[PDB]
Amino acid sequence: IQAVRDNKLHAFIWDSAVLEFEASQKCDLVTTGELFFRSGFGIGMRKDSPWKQQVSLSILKSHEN
Amino acid sequence: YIKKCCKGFCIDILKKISKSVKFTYDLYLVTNGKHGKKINGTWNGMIGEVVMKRAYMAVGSLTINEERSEVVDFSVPFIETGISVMVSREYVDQVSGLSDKKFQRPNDFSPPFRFGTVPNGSTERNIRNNYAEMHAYMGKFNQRGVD
Repeated sequence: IQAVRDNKLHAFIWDSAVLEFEASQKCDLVTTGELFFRSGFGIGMRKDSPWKQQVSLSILKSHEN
Repeated sequence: YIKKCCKGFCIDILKKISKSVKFTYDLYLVTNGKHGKKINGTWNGMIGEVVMKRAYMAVGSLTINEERSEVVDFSVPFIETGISVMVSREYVDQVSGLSDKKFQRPNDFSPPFRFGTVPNGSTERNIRNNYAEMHAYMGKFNQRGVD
């Protein structure tokens, strides 16, 4: 982000989502319009956890609510 | 009990899918409903089928709702899905928002906004889940058929 706003280089590869977040706060950078590797956020999940179904359907409500 | 050929994006995803996966594909077609929705005691559709294990491997892609989530073991998203509505032809009209009264009570509003889904509309059930005001406006807005 530093050298980006500094424009010491052509463009900056980053999370295009997070790019939209940064372009939101500061528009001094023009992000591309391309589409690649679009997934989403995450949380720590290791093997068996009540967060398996709890977090799964929990997300189902998250978008659902 | 008659064979009829198939195609489509998700179908191809199955082609390469089972291909690398190495799982011999038996492709059938469905009769009742679209995907499925709890009818009275169970899903009204292929959700019930694979749920009844009428399909050990479920086919098709429709984003699983929380109901469809808790239904049974579900696949991962193949692509991002979502709700929407067609807009004829700037623009900037809409109504107000998804569950907003301009959509939810559009007949109550001066200009009517009538848009909806077909019988047991999946996105409509989501609305039926989300907000029933438009589900009443669906009385004015009830869709039938796709094209």
